[PDB]
Amino acid sequence: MAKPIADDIVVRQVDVGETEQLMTFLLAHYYPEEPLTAGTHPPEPEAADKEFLLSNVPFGTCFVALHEGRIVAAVVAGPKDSHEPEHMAEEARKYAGGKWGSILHLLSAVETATDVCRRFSVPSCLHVHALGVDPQLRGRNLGGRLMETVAQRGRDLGHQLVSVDCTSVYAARLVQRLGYQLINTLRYVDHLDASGQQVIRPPPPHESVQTFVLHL
Ligand SMILES: CC(C)(COP(=O)(O)OP(=O)(O)OC[C@H]1O[C@@H](n2cnc3c(N)ncnc32)[C@H](O)[C@@H]1OP(=O)(O)O)[C@@H](O)C(=O)NCCC(=O)NCCS
Repeated sequence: MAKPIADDIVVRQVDVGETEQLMTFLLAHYYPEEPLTAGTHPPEPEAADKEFLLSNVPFGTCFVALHEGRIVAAVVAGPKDSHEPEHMAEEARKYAGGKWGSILHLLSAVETATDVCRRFSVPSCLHVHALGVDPQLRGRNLGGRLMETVAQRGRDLGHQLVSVDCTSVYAARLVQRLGYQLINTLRYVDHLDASGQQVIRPPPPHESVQTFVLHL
């Protein structure tokens, strides 16, 4: 139920009843800086974006770090299988024209390219959809501890693989030191929509989305 990872930080599982405080934290410290969100307009995520993240909570695969009764970091993960490339591609279509559509446009291209259940001959993968740390607590292994917690949850659940799309260079550096394997790089300047326009325009130093996997 509770994993002390410092003297004052506790890692807890998110319950289906406590999602508002998780979304408040994400809206403050995940979405404004996450490169796909920051690289598309308007700045704030669409309802369908926020609702998709929260739809992972029933899986028991979402975790927060608590300091003095408050969320200071969070990770949102959920399962996927070999249907995910077809599903994401049709979801990207459904929302084409808006912000969530643009985000899905990129993420679907990456999912199709990586296709990790077919790639590594595994029946399923635990995919990390969001990772955020309060800026005042960054550099203190909170991202790492949350990722390790997802990996252990993945092990209990029988998953043989964890995947994550590091849209941020800081997340790429984190999972590199956790020993993840880089399997795909897509530079944002290389990803166009059908009209030939760059879909995602995030601030430097975020130049690419780098997808990593960890074998469990
Ligand atoms: C990605 C993220 C969770 C990593 O934070 P973290 O786990 O605390 O990062 P690390 O422990 O690996 O810190 C390594 C160094 O990089 C810095 N660092 C981490 N994130 C940073 C960020 N957005 N911006 C600038 N520096 C950052 C740390 O302060 C630390 O530097 P220091 O040792 O001199 O103090 C965090 O950057 C974040 O929440 N970003 C906003 C949301 C986002 O982009 N999520 C993408 C998920 S793919």
